[PDB]
Amino acid sequence: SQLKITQVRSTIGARWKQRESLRTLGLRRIRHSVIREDNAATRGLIAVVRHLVEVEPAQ
Amino acid sequence: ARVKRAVNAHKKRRSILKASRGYRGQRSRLYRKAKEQQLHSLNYAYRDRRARKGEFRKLWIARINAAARLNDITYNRLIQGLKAAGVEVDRKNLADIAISDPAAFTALVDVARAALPEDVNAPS
Amino acid sequence: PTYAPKAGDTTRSWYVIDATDVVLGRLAVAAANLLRGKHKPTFAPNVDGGDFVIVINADKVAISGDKLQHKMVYRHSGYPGGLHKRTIGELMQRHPDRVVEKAILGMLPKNRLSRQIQRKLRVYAGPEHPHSAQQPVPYELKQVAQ
Amino acid sequence: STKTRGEVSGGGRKPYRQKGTGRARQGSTRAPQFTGGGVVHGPKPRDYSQRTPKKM
Amino acid sequence: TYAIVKTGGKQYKVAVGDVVKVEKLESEQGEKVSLPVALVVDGATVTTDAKALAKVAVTGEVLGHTKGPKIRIHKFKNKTGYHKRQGHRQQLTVLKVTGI
Amino acid sequence: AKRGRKKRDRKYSKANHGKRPN
Amino acid sequence: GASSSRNGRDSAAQRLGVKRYGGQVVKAGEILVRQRGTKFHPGVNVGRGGDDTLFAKTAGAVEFGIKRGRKTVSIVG
RNA sequence: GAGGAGGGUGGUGAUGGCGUGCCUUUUGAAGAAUGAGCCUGCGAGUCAGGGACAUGUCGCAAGGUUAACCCGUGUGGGGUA
RNA sequence: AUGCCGUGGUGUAAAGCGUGGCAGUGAGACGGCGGGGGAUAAGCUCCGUACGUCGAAAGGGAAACAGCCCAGAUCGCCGGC
RNA sequence: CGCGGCACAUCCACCUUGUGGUGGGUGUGGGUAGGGGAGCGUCCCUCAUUCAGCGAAGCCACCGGGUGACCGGUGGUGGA
Ligand SMILES: [Mg+2]
Ligand SMILES: [Mg+2]
Ligand SMILES: [Mg+2]
Ligand SMILES: [Mg+2]
Ligand SMILES: [Mg+2]
Ligand SMILES: [Mg+2]
Ligand SMILES: [Mg+2]
Ligand SMILES: [Mg+2]
Ligand SMILES: [Mg+2]
Ligand SMILES: [Mg+2]
Ligand SMILES: [Mg+2]
Ligand SMILES: [Mg+2]
Ligand SMILES: [Mg+2]
Ligand SMILES: [Mg+2]
Ligand SMILES: [Mg+2]
Ligand SMILES: [Mg+2]
Ligand SMILES: [Mg+2]
Ligand SMILES: [Mg+2]
Ligand SMILES: [Mg+2]
Ligand SMILES: [Mg+2]
Ligand SMILES: [Mg+2]
Ligand SMILES: [Mg+2]
Ligand SMILES: [Mg+2]
Ligand SMILES: [Mg+2]
Ligand SMILES: [Mg+2]
Ligand SMILES: [Mg+2]
Ligand SMILES: [Mg+2]
Ligand SMILES: [Mg+2]
Ligand SMILES: [Mg+2]
Ligand SMILES: [Mg+2]
Ligand SMILES: [Mg+2]
Ligand SMILES: [Mg+2]
Ligand SMILES: [Mg+2]
Ligand SMILES: [Mg+2]
Ligand SMILES: [Mg+2]
Ligand SMILES: [Mg+2]
Ligand SMILES: [Mg+2]
Ligand SMILES: [Mg+2]
Ligand SMILES: [Mg+2]
Repeated sequence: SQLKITQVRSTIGARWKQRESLRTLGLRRIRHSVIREDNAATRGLIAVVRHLVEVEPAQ
Repeated sequence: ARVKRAVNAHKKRRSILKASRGYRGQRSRLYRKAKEQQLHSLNYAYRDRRARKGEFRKLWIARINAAARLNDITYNRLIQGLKAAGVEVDRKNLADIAISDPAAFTALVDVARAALPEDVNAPS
Repeated sequence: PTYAPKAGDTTRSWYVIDATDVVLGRLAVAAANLLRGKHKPTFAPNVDGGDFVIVINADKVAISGDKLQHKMVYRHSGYPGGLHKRTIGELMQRHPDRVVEKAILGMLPKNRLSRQIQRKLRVYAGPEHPHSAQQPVPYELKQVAQ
Repeated sequence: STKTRGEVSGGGRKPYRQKGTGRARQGSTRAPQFTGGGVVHGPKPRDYSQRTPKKM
Repeated sequence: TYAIVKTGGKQYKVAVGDVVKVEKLESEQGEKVSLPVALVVDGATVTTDAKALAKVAVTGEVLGHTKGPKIRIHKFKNKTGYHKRQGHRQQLTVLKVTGI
Repeated sequence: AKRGRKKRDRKYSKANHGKRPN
Repeated sequence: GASSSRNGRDSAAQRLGVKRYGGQVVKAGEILVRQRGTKFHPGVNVGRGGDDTLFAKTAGAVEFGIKRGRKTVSIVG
């Protein structure tokens, strides 16, 4: 449908494919939210970065 | 155009030595040893304008935790009961009622205790 | 402006703690809070608030069987080889008031004002205390239910 | 005009040997840190006339 | 009676006639402000309820805009040569409480 | 060699997470 | 110390390997697979070269394949 | 204001927490690495050249500009090599 | 398995590239993972790693503790998470 | 995260729409080596103006000011 991603941990000590994957989702700082579509490219961004974020099925 | 340096140079020495009154030893009398101390005395003021925001919270909690336990409840469950009832009083004023108005603090205990869940150990 | 107590506002009282079956850890903790005034809502860490504590019956404190044999008390005199050691079990025969008082004084903060706090503490061995001129109220151990 | 350290009078020898004295090594008595020594990057005689074009 | 009033992201215990220094409210000298409360003690009643406190407000009266204490900052790290000097005056507002 | 072993065994705390300098 | 520098020497690495992969548009003359020997063989519109270099003869896309065991490099024109 | 209480400047700071000088040089120094006993004074990217490259700006613009020198009390006017 | 090259969608301001002015650096250290030397010894040494941190990073935790864990200080606040 | 101050970049609307000013969003502002940009202070000359034996410079003390280098006020000493 349409997902809601909230960042929980920092980018300090994260790798290049994890910092730049939060940049494409549109996240900036801890406890920042964003609303994105559930296409097959969003949950490929989430699967790389899933230890730093908190996804939920929210409108 | 030869410039004697002394009128420019004494401007930054009179104000370092006015900010060093009350220091002991050479650290209030000499410029080279009171410029070293002013480098520490402003990092210490910077470090402790931000530390005291935790230091007063560390004192307000210990006065609530002392005053919650005159009314047989821990501090652990008083903060839970005052968020489950919608009482957004901060810990500065909640620790000032406990000293200045004790009968108005027993009422906030009986509001937080009654709004607390019945089995506090059972999962939500 | 938060409350900082004046001189002449700290009102002191007199407690007496029996120790007939109480362990040494529960009693030294409850005497350390009661001398410093942590139980009072007007607490300040730079002010000697807090009441007097009279510990009677210190020869009957609850110490286990394996601690009257194997727990040591060390003093050092400064001279070389001057390390001495005495067990708790051979201090509970001669000076039983020192065992309770050492456990309290390791739980106070290590600063200058604790040397004025420890002037409010009287530890005795028998069930009799000389401070009947005052009126010490008894103090039982309580744990706040949660 | 001022005098540089090669135009101030004297200062031709080395005042004391380099190692063993406990003083700093100095090399000349008219070096620019000495009172009485030469002036480093001091003024010289100059002509400040510029070359502005005629139409300007 | 007293009440704990919210202003400027912070809270202040006020009474009728107190003088409280708060953050810079956009108001000139002499105007009236209305501020939300978080607790109202009226003797032995504490009123303690979020639905019933939104109908109660504290009426203020501005005495004038003042300045705060001068804060001198000189940051410094040890063997590098970093210096940064900065000053600050926090703009404040003196506020008379005439309401509750 | 007590110093070399006691400095090495203090990395097994919950805060260091099995890693310390040297 | 035993002077065991009996073997301490190497040549220079020659930068061999595949240089233009599959589905990649090339120009006329572009070197595709520089190699020793014919690890890869010339197919359609691919010449071999003097030191078995497998360049390109015609612009197009590069595709790899098999032609009786020997694997080939070809260009679709 | 006679005194006390209230409030506010200035001086001292019982007591609590936090807190490993400065510079140079180093992978890293409070370091038991270097340098300074203290104060006042002096003490280190300057100048010459139609030099070289690159820029900011001003005049003139298919043209721009003179050098030596000459004439003027001057910073002005001539001077095409 | 990863990594690498190409291409088609989608996403993201301070990404990439060409050409000039001015640089500094070219003694690195520790930690995780893969290896050589060494006795599968070293706070040892030599490499790999769109790996991290220190260097140049303060703040909280590991008693103290450049390199470990959490987190990147524009300034104020006697506010919350 | 909340409330208030400052700076840089970018975008959207105005004013002689780039020499650029005013207002509103979002973002950004640890920092050595080093690069870039903008300022305070002492002295000297020139132009304009204005103080000074009814007390200039310099020095000392106090009370205030600015984001910083720093500045102003009043008084004491002093003599161009
Ligand atoms: Mg003092
Ligand atoms: Mg905080
Ligand atoms: Mg401590
Ligand atoms: Mg000579
Ligand atoms: Mg010589
Ligand atoms: Mg001379
Ligand atoms: Mg001429
Ligand atoms: Mg360093
Ligand atoms: Mg080879
Ligand atoms: Mg051949
Ligand atoms: Mg102290
Ligand atoms: Mg070394
Ligand atoms: Mg030293
Ligand atoms: Mg020393
Ligand atoms: Mg040396
Ligand atoms: Mg020395
Ligand atoms: Mg010297
Ligand atoms: Mg031009
Ligand atoms: Mg080299
Ligand atoms: Mg090298
Ligand atoms: Mg290396
Ligand atoms: Mg090493
Ligand atoms: Mg490594
Ligand atoms: Mg290894
Ligand atoms: Mg080495
Ligand atoms: Mg870094
Ligand atoms: Mg270095
Ligand atoms: Mg750190
Ligand atoms: Mg730390
Ligand atoms: Mg610590
Ligand atoms: Mg909490
Ligand atoms: Mg930041
Ligand atoms: Mg910066
Ligand atoms: Mg720099
Ligand atoms: Mg006079
Ligand atoms: Mg003068
Ligand atoms: Mg002044
Ligand atoms: Mg004056
Ligand atoms: Mg004067």
